[PDB]
Amino acid sequence: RYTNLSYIGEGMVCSAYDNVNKVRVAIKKISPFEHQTYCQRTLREIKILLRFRHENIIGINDIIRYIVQDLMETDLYKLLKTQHLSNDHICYFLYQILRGLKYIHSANVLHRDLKPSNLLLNTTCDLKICDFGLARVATEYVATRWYRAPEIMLNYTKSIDIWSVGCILAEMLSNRPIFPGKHYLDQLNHILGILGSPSQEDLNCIINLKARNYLLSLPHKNKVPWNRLFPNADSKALDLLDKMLTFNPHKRIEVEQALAHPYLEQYYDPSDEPIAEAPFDDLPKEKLKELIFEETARFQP
Amino acid sequence: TQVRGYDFNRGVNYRALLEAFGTTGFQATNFGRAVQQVNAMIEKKLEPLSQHADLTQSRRPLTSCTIFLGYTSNLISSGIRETIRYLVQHNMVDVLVTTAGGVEEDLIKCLAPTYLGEFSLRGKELRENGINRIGNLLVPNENYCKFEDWLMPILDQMVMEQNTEGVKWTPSKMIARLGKEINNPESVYYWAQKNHIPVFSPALTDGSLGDMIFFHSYKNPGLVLDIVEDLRLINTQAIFAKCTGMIILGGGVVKHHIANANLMRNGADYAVYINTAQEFDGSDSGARPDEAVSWGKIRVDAQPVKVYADASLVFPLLVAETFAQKMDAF
Amino acid sequence: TQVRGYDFNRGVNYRALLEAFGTTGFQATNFGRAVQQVNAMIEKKLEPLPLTSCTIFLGYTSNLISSGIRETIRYLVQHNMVDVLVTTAGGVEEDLIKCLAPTYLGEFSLRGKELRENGINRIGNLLVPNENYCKFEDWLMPILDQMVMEQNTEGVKWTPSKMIARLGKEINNPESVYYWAQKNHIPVFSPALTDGSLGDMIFFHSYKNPGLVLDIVEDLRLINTQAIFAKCTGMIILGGGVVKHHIANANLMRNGADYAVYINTAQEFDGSDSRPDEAVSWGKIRVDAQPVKVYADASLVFPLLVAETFAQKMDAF
Amino acid sequence: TQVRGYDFNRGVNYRALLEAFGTTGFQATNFGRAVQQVNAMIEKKLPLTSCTIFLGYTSNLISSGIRETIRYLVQHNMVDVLVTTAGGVEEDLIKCLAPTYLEFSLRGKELRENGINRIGNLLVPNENYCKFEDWLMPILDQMVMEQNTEGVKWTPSKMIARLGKEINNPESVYYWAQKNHIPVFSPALTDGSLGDMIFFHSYKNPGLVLDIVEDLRLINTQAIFAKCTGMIILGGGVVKHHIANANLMRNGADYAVYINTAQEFDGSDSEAVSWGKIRVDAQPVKVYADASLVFPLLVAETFAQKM
Amino acid sequence: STQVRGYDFNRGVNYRALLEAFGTTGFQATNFGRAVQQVNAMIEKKLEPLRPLTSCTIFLGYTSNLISSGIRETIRYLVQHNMVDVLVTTAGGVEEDLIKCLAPTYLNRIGNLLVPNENYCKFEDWLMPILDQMVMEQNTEGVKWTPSKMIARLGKEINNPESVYYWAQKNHIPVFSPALTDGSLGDMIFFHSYKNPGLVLDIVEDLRLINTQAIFAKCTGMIILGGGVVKHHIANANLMRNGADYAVYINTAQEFDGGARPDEAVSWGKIRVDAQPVKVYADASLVFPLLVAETFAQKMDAF
Repeated sequence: RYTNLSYIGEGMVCSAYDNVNKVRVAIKKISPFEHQTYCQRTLREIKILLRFRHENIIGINDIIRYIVQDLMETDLYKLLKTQHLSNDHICYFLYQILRGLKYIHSANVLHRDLKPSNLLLNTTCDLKICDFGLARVATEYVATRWYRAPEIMLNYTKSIDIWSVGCILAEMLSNRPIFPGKHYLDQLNHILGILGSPSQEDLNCIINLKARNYLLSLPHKNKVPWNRLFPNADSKALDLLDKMLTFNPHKRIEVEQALAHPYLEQYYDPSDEPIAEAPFDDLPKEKLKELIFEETARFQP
Repeated sequence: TQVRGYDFNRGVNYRALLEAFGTTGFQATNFGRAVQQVNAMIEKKLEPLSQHADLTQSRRPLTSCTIFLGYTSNLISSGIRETIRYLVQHNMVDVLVTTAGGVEEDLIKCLAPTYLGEFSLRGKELRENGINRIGNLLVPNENYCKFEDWLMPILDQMVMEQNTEGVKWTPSKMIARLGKEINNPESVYYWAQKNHIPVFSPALTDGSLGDMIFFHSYKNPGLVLDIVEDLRLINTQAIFAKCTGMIILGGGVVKHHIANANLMRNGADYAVYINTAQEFDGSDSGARPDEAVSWGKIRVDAQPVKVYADASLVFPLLVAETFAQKMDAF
Repeated sequence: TQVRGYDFNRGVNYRALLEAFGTTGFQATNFGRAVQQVNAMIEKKLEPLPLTSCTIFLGYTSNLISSGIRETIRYLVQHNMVDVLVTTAGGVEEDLIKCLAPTYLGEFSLRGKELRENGINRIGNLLVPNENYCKFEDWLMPILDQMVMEQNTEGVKWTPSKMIARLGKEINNPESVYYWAQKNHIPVFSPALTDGSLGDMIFFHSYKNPGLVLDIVEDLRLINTQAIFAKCTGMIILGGGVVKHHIANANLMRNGADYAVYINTAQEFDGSDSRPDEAVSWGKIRVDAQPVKVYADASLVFPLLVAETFAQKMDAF
Repeated sequence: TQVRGYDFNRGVNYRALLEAFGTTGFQATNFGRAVQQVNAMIEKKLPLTSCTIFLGYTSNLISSGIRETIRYLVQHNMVDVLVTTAGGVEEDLIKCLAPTYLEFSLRGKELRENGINRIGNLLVPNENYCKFEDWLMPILDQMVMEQNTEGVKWTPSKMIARLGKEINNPESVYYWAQKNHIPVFSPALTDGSLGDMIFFHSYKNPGLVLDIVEDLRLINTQAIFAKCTGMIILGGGVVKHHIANANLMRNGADYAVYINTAQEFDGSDSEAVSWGKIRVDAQPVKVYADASLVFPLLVAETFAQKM
Repeated sequence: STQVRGYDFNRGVNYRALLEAFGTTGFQATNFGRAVQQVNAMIEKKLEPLRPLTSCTIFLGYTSNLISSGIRETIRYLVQHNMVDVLVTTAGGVEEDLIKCLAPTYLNRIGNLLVPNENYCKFEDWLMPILDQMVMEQNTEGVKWTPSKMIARLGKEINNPESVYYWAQKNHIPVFSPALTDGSLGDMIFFHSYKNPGLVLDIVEDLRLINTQAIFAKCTGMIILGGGVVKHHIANANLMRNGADYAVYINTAQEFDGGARPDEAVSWGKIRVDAQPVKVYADASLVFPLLVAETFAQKMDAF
């Protein structure tokens, strides 16, 4: 069955071709047995992907006891690195990333680390979502803090994914990313400076004692208008970005309203977008492996 | 603005002569910008402020602005010491950063003097006579014979204190302990402990003070020092500050440590540099002030200045107009 | 010895051109004394008697390890050619990063506000992107968690030398020099490891898994004994600062070193710790010695200085 | 002698502060040696004079605020011989016609389209030189006429004196040069913009002749007949070598003070005993600092408190 | 967008690759690479076809130090094969080279080199016979004298193939020096001024010669070693023609006092706005032979 063996990257992903299926796919090697923490990621990933179903969200068709999934040409990272974008392309990419967000949120599952390195593209000019391992039902180390929500950064509602998608939209509009940092305090300082000083009415939800004291012991700064930061954008784009990037977690834009925003109202039809068909730890080792085997049991002769 | 100088037909007037330097050019206008900057710095301190100690683990009332100071070892034994003592005796500074050579030289100066000399003298002849060389200054070898006879009991008591009662030693604390023992009103580290101004020096092992520690180890072993606790103190001394200022008086590790501390709060608001380094080598010591703003160590609103001159001929004059004319205001 | 340059009418033979620098004069002839001085060290090291017949001391500042000279340093360490090393705070963080993301070139006249807005840092005439430092966090944090576990349970005290040795083993890459440091038993000492990005990163770790201890009272006993029990010693110092003073004080215990070569570009009118005559005064170097000093940038003379007296007697090892 | 500074707890009194610099070491003790040397010069000095004092400067000093101090020094016949650079004689005259305004980081390309010239951290407008051209054009015409008719051989010194005699402006350092009979010498004058002006005047009314041996003879004969000599040099270049060669022919000089900022590693002119320029029984002094920050203070302790 | 890499000695010792490897070394090696590229471009522009004219006229200057040092041999190679067009020098650059042809020097002090006092005695016994004739020509032939011609005359009397200025006349390469009264040459001239008075030297013609050499050139190039009077002289000579094309500086001065960065020259219009000058902050002795041995030396049969 498997032929056309080649190299992709590194577990490890390699090119392959199924003789029986007559289709081209990629295979990735997973070895989470060494650490329970790695196994926790593995258990969620097989369980979350298999139960979901949708066109935009990536899917799994077979497991070789070594995971068989479709392959795309390149991700958003390389395209954003090389080629600049245009208005129509930005519009289309935003309408689709949001369409996926609606299903995952409707599915009542919490996502995290929705960075553009986890968005894939192919020749047919379509976008997809791939990685779903660190997730939860509505001191964890994340690869990048650049695109994280601030109530996570400073010690969970649904606003975090909206924050993520807003950051991706801004990074698509402007060539460079918006919030670069090196230290945790550095990122906090950059975010506070760009978004303006936190008002006391805004400072009610935060409960950490030392963090509350720190944020209280700050000077006052004036918010920068978005027109000054972006002199070659659309008024609708600026308005949507401003509404998305909000300090108040209990008062910020929800997904349904965003899709029907005037910016994207042209490609939005209420009947078109779908809804989820079905509404949605400890440290075992041996029985955890048993559960992994039980979950993966279906994908073999 | 035109370019003019002192006429000198009016007679010698020192007040105007040091004030006319701001419109001469070259290194004089740098001096004028420097004096204007430091004068702007102090004016913010006097403003009233109208808990914090527990967070920072320090016993000192927070003022309207905290001023950071640092110096290189060769400066302390060069006669500038009187100016530093004047700056520290009355509260005018809040953090001092130095090198182990600085404390080593400063302690002996209270016990024995140092003599002048000449720049060009062969060391082969001087070694026989028993004279060491530090720049244009010469020190005797007899001077180092009393330090060894004075530091051993202190270390013995320190080891006893560590073993008997619970205590962990940090470089910011060994300096303070030495001050109370010297009991002299002319050593700068005596007044440091009286008014609670901490002194930091990460590279404390390297120096003549290290030599004494090595010999003591082979008779009463067990001494422990920790460098991770000092980092916390210096960083939280800057994170919780309303406004900050820097006066770096020489290149080296002192420049790196002080600047990196202010990185965690988006740079400082006023700064001044005085050193004689070069920039083509790329060394941190010779870095221009505009290089700091790239890393995020000097805010983009400030206007730093940097003067190329030896510290001996500039520092005493700078303190003449800035910090001395408002003594009664404290 | 008369003054006589190289006459090009004979042709272009690079071997003669390098040797002819001895009689050229001015700062060129100072370079000529360096090749004769260093050659004596290597000649004396191979004499028949682990412990060798001569110990070589090598040090550098933070700039060089971030520049292209890093390739030269690797050669001098991979083949058991130096014995101990001294570095500064950044000399390790800049080294380890280069094995995960590279640096780029630029110019000197670039302003600061635009670079800060874009998010690119600048050192000298080289640029380091901001995303490079974030990759450090992903890799350093897991190894520090294992660091605190061994201290509490197994009971092992920790000093900078052992920390550098431990870090060298994990990177597992022949390019990085500190990899070869642990593989050939060459200790690396640095008195001020607090400074630099490494300190900035160990700070925030203290607020989650507290209790790390580092000692600077055991490093002094290693550096001092590595030299008190040796037959003959030598020095090769690049740059100036704490690295110079540490080495000089270390060599004092044996009544001074024998062979020395300095390469830096500082000035002497300010009396900063950064001339060889001063070393003779305090006792850093011996009386009978003949130290030399070259006033040039380290990035233009060192590859030439290793082109002779090294990489020629390679089979002799 | 031990080491000690100035204790500020007693107050501020600038007389003590400028004296206590001697006790402290490093680049401050050399200041004390310099002040002692210049005081000795003054004492020895107090038509032929008991001591002749040379003075020289580099053109970049003149375009700055130190120009006024040189004017005071020349005002009261305190110096006898001045040696400058081509730029120095060119900039003093401009200031008496148009002023100069005041960063190191300004790019030349941007200033090029606005018509601004950069020297150090100072700026001089491009429109300034038009006035110089218009004013200098007529005088050389009579100059050449006198050469062709009267028959008077000419050297840089006499042309500098003639140029100074006509400006009639007390702020000009070359005004008082001609009044007190104080010569000014320069080895190379064609380097500066004056050479460009001569070029533009070469085609019309050609035949201007300048000589270089008579000036050398004059400076040598001035130096040789003198009881006591002293040197003050601010900067380095052709001026320092010229002064040293001028004083060499009498077995050496007695007192000297150098205020420059170069280094000796390159081996350039910027040791005098090896050529006999300085006498064996002398103790030459030397200070490393910018002239703009040290020279005005030197005139405070000496040359001002005595008259 | 280029990375940073050095020479890996594991390959061996390949000098030609090593010299090129400096381009990506960084710090003060990238400037060396830029200088090499600029000089190569200038020589390539000289090669292309249209004292006879040349597609590009190059300039060269130096301070009195380099002639007394070993760089004398390599600068002789350039003038040997008509590599350059105009040379400028300080006062000591003429006297020192003349001495070396007669008596040697051993490593009375110039700095890191020592010249005997007796060495200067031999120059005395040789200078009056030529100077004595020179005044006679002016009285009875009506010839004017300029520093350039006087330097050119001095070469014709040595007749020895190891003196730089001897080879200056064999190709009609002028040598210019504004301040010639300084140094030992003026001291010797002083003595003659009493025995047989009458010598006159003009400087107005030298400016004319240099400036007309500057204006009538299609392309120009600047290579000046060391700072001082020579720098400003060449800059002001090239102030007309609206700026020079290619320029390389090699010196060790600093910019805190007015010896300045090449970018400042553009403000005066001395260098064109579309040019890219190159600065190098290393000593001349340790850099110049390498630069000559890499760019010029590779092409000898082409000229």
